[PDB]
Amino acid sequence: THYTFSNVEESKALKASTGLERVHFKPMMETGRVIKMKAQDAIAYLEAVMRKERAVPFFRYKGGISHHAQGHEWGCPTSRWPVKCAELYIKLIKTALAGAPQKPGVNVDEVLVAHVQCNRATQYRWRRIHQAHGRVKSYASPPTNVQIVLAEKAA
Amino acid sequence: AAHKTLRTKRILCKAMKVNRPMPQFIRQMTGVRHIRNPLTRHWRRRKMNI
Amino acid sequence: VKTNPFVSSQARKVRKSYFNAKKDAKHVAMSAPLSKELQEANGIKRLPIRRDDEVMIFSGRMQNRTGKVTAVKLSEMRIYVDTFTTEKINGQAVSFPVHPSNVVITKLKMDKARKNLIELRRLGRDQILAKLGH
Amino acid sequence: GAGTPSFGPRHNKTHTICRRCGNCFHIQKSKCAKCGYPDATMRHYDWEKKAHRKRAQGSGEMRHLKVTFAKLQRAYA
RNA sequence: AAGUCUCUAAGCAAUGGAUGUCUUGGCUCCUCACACGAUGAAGAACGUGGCAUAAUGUGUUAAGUAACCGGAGUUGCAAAC
RNA sequence: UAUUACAGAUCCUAAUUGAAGUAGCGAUUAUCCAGGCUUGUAUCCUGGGGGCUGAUGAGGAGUAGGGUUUCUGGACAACUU
RNA sequence: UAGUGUGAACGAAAGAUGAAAAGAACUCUAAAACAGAGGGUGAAAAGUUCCUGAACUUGCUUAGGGUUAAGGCUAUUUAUAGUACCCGUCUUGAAACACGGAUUAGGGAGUUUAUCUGUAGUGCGAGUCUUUGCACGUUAACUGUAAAGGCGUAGAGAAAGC
Repeated sequence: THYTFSNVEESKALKASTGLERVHFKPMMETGRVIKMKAQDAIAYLEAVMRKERAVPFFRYKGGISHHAQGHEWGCPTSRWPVKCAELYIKLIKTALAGAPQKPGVNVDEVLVAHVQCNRATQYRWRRIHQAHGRVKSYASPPTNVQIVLAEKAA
Repeated sequence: AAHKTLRTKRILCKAMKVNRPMPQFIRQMTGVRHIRNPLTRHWRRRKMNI
Repeated sequence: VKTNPFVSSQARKVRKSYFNAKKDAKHVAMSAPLSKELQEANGIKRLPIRRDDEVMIFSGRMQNRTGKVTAVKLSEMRIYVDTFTTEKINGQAVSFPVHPSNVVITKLKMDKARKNLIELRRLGRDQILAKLGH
Repeated sequence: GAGTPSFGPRHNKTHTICRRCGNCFHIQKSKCAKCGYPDATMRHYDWEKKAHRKRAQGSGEMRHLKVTFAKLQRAYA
């Protein structure tokens, strides 16, 4: 996998990662920026995103996205409800916090989200739409890989 | 079909028994990897032209 | 320097002949020296290895053990031995291959062909050392 | 007109499997385009010297012919 | 007079397969040979191995059998000798 | 001694950006409610409404062509916008 | 070979784990052959189209700039002053509203043969060349050598004759 760190201990830090999860990159990066929030309370944010009570702000990847009211708290008006991204960050943070019995000398309740790092991965899957005049364009987005670390605010 | 000849039927037999996955034990024997069965096809995609 | 034209001195040709030799030449290529107890007895240094006899390796993880040859392998070009085993992470011993030219032969078992080979090389070694004059 | 609609009624077969070639045997004209069956001589031209050596000797098994090469190695070596 | 935006640099990564090192493959020159076939050739098709689709052996004696010459397991698992 | 120095050739081959989470997801009657199976179904099945096709019918069957698409069981990495 | 065309024909991409598979047991979260996290193997994860792993593009972290599209050059107390049109190309004339140019890597174009010309170097010199070939050889080389032959040593003329 590899990981990347800055003023973080290896021994005290709860880790989790994926490779090749079939979800869009640009919304996955944008949720991850917002997350750097105690983990238990960060899940309560991402469950509100699932039912569409609170939104995820799009600063970087915003082109064509219209304005909304639930932007107001973040500042950004371009702000939407990526549900499928919010499923993964729940099911990664929950799996990271199953290093309670491993890795002692870290309390589980008062943990911060230290680190998130999304990027694009190898295209395993290939498909193409046939279009006019025998022209065959692609129709397959690149899949992601994601990299969380959680730690108490002592590092 | 129907009304196929016999030597037509002989070719269609050989074309379907040859269509299968490669066996597992050749990769175990030779240790080569990434050999595909060349005479694999799909009926809808590639026609035989026989 | 070689005089015979028909043998080649290119590295491409020799490796190709070596790896794709016939079966009889590969058995001769798989060979080892005897221990000095057996050298004075039989009167030869060098012999090809069989599944009967046992062998003793200096230098390794498996340093200085005797053990019988379970299997010769001519394609893989190495020798399996009894005793010479690391376990897997599973509780399962697996025999570990070693090339015979690292190894000394400690005991030998006779065959009509093995006795017939030894009596040739004994008589050959008596002629050659008389010629050179040692 | 001359494209997609007129591809519809294309169901007849111009060429059929050929006995000698086994490959393009013309049913109406009754000749193998690739090999020339049934002419007793087999079809090749010096303008298709590339395509000829795909068909010609070496490509197949050579069951009788490989053992007659192997004799001539032994006699001269 | 705001910036998580945009621009530049460095460090650690993702993507990608350049560079460097390897080489049982080519290319050419020289040598020797050409003794294919109605005693069924070259070429094609299909069979056949314990797990074998291609290729390679081989033809219901079908990964072979007999004789002579080599002479001890020419590879994963299974089985026999 | 040479197949000896690249930014261009609408150069060649190989990979990759912005545009862009944008254009767009068409055509075909019409879906709704409770159950079953499940980690998970408006979609897979059952039952009940509401509809469509409306004998040149997305009905039942054949030439030519396709060649196992037929049938039962298990499976969802991919494909069936 | 894959694959294309009714057909004659056409025709790719694709090498490298490690010395040895020692190819990752068992446990935990999970619906789970999803995906990780512990723990181990090995000298080193090099962890299965796996040696080295460049550039373009991207992510995270750290540091600054931003009304002047950005970049460059000169000067210093480092954010100011002055300066600065986009390269290549045919053209009398290109920043041109002339054409080529989205990015990056790797390929990518005055070479060789014959018959000659002239200059310079080298050896012999009214000579010079040893090669077709023969004899040698630690053998395509190198070495030795007989005789012809080439060009030079005499020219003018259509030619006889000179």
